[PDB]
Amino acid sequence: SQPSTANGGFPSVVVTAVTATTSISPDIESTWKGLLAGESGIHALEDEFVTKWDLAVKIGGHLKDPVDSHMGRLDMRRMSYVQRMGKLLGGQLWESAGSPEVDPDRFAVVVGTGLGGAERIVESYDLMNAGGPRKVSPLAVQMIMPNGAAAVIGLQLGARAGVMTPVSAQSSGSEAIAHAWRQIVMGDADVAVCGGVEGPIEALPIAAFSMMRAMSTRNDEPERASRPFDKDRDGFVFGEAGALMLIETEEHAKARGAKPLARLLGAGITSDAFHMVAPAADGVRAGRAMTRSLELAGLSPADIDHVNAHGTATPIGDAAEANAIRVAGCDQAAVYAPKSALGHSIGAVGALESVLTVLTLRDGVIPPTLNYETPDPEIDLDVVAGEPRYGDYRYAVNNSFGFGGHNVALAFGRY
Amino acid sequence: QPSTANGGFPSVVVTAVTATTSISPDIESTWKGLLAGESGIHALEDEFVTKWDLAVKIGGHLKDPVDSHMGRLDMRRMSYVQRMGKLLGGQLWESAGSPEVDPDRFAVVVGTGLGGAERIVESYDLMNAGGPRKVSPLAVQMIMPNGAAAVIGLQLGARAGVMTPVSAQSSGSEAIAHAWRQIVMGDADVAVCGGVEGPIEALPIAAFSMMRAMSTRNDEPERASRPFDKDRDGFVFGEAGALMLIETEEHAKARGAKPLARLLGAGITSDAFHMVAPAADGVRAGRAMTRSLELAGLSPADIDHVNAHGTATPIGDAAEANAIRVAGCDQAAVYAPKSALGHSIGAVGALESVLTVLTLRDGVIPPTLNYETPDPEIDLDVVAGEPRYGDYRYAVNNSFGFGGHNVALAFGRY
Ligand SMILES: CCCCCCCCCCCCCCCC(=O)O[C@H](COC(=O)CCCCCCCC[C@H](C)CCCCCCCC)COP(=O)(O)O
Ligand SMILES: CCCCCCCCCCCCCCCC(=O)O[C@H](COC(=O)CCCCCCCC[C@H](C)CCCCCCCC)COP(=O)(O)O
Ligand SMILES: C=C/C(C)=C/[C@@]1(C)SC(=O)C(CCC)=C1O
Ligand SMILES: C=C/C(C)=C/[C@@]1(C)SC(=O)C(CCC)=C1O
Ligand SMILES: [K+]
Ligand SMILES: [K+]
Repeated sequence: SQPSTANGGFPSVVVTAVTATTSISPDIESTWKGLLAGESGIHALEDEFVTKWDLAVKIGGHLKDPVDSHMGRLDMRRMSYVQRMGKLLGGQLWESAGSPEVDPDRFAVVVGTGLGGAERIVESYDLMNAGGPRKVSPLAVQMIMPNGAAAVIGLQLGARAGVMTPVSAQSSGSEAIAHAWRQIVMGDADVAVCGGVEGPIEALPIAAFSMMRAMSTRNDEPERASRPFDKDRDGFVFGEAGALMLIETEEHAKARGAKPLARLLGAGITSDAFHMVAPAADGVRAGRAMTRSLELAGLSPADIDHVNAHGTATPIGDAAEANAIRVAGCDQAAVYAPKSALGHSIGAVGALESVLTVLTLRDGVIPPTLNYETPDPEIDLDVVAGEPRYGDYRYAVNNSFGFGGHNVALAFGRY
Repeated sequence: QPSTANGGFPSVVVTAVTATTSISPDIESTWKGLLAGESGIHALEDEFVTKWDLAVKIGGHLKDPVDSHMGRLDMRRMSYVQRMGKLLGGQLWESAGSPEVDPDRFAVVVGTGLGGAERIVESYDLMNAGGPRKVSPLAVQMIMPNGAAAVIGLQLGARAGVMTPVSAQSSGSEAIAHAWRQIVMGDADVAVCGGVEGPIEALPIAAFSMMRAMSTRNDEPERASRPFDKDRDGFVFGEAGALMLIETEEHAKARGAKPLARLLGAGITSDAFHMVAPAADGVRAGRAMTRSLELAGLSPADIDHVNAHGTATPIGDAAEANAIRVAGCDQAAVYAPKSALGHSIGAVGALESVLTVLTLRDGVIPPTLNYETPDPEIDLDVVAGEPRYGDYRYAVNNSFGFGGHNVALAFGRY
């Protein structure tokens, strides 16, 4: 008999605080109310760079409340953007958790990102080409390295039981929460800050993904552009975000008087070995990530009330994920695709969506998937649409997938 | 509580290794060269050195450049770390006898410091010159830092997870740690793991040397890298990449693979001290070593050998000596391979894990080069002068990284 959360072979792990910054709001509770009210964070892009380059994509969700409005003079000169976002969210989360005094030697941080401080690579490159090697900042390395945001949070909050950065492109944010769960259940930590951060919409990221022919170009109706699972979808839309949650053993939470929002029960990680940038059509390995999360949780597929889909609104992505949900035996779950409203934040998105999964369990409600108007027969899923779907949801799986063939599924439960 | 010794974790063995280094593309020749006291560190002849008059004019390029093995298409459609990952993954698999494994039980975990960053700057220049439609359609998949691990997973058919842990100079060891976790948690029976890294270039040298941590002993390049020596003056770049194949002992026995060593346990901690200096007290670094022992089921008295991260910076080696004391491992024989091979950043912990395996397999530790004046603050048994033979049974490989990351791996003789 394998250990599971249900059989007590793993310790119970609970989510005790959440924080996120999104295109709708810097306040996760206001993001959540806005989603439930059918709001979209997607807008016409007004940036100069759009007109400068005449970009084919002219839509996206910038953060409602820009990170750098909270940054001091020295932060702007000593950290890359994902580090600044990490420091902002790290401090917000800790305050939301009641600023607890925890044992630093039992406290881990696991934060994913898609790339790291890449703007400082191009900065350094230009500085050196113009003025030679002594023009490169002595801080360049530490601003650039992709583990930089996780390290800044570890330093800020004092985590001494490991600081890790898993990178798996668009599944990085969920993968980080999986590895944090593992670190606790293996006995390496009792409490962990985890999730994901990502850079803002800029011209070069738009250019590179646009050349994969991946992106929606419904520029005339920005809030209608992102249409996961809909027959008429035409690709993904960027929406900025960063998100963190605090997880800890149930015993640890109870000893300090924390009130859990949900339980994090198990995590599955698999890979397709199919193609570098398309998911396997059959959804079999993706489905097996979901199944592995259920095995570690001790659940059956019939237990799962809700799936928070990766749902990017590409034609081949959504079709693969529908197959994966069928493989896992989860296709009678109520499905939400939050990128319909919040867009795609790449290395942060799995973390944001994990936070939304937690709030669905806490509050008994799934927001409507925006723009879901014409069901697609290849996609026979129960996609929540039109108005929120209320229920006493007991268990839910959050899915995230990434270029490279990475599949991550996280199983959460109502507390 | 489970340990390897108590049977609570399955037994995991190392069954193949590959590496490319500044001494040789052939790990067995690297090893022979190390034992004979060879250095891979040379004067750098690159035009970029004189173009920028770099303060640092030494390092070790790969003896056999990755791209001498690469087709025209790969040169345009993979980043350098992807090309290195493809070359090494193919070599490792052939060395392992090209086994037919269950893909759904096979994982890949490969760390790197940065990823396909030359494609970032190239995409930036191409767009600045010609607009957004000049950026390659393959740019994202070449740039993404999971790119090398993903290339190897697709090449070899791994469907039980492809992971890229990033922890700067400890990434290559951290990859092997997480591969070990993936197998003992039951998610895989076999894994390819290790680390790749880019080559020495002008901008990397400028960025590290502006931190003031690099040796500039340009007069005597083979003498420059002096871990634990009293006169050390900073680290030296030495290119590498390394992968190993690990699998359950049951899996290896079933296919007739002869183990090279056992991978017994892994410890990961962090300092929360400074972004680019290790904690002077060595406490959390020593606890990484202690955790690898706890998971192995070993005590510090059992350890014969420590393969030190040993970068040759003044404050780095002092902190590590403290760490080895905190862990109770300071009676062990110490080797600092960066003395001969220099520092390969994201790859280096993987390379040094392969060297730890070979020490255990062959009963010998190479001499730490350039170790001439003991430093009283260090007070370690640094193997030097000639290789040291012995019946080594248990060894710890240490790796640390910017951000305060500490990774220790506990290996045993098979
Ligand atoms: C939801 C969006 C997600 C996008 C994800 C992309 C991930 C990349 C990380 C984003 C980059 C951070 C930028 C933050 C600072 C900032 O904004 O810099 C502006 C001006 O522009 C720049 O410096 C642009 C510099 C670009 C840096 C290189 C980016 C390369 C992108 C690749 C070519 C394509 C994407 C690779 C993704 C790989 C991983 C995921 C699969 C300062 O403005 P000012 O204050 O000077 O007026
Ligand atoms: C042991 C060394 C370790 C170094 C580690 C540094 C990280 C390496 C990053 C990958 C480097 C890949 C380079 C391969 C391409 C190549 O070689 O192309 C040259 C031409 O130059 C270039 O393109 C240089 C391109 C610059 C790339 C950006 C590098 C940014 C470096 C950062 C500012 C500093 C390092 C940050 C490290 C953070 C992570 C670890 C803490 C031949 O051109 P040709 O023969 O075709 O004419
Ligand atoms: C191996 C490839 C995969 C999983 C591709 C996916 C489904 S992941 C992702 O977020 C998107 C939209 C583009 C950012 C894909 O096209
Ligand atoms: C937190 C900082 C740490 C651990 C710094 C170390 C000791 S790790 C490393 O390889 C080097 C040499 C620079 C490549 C350090 O200076
Ligand atoms: K999701
Ligand atoms: K080492």
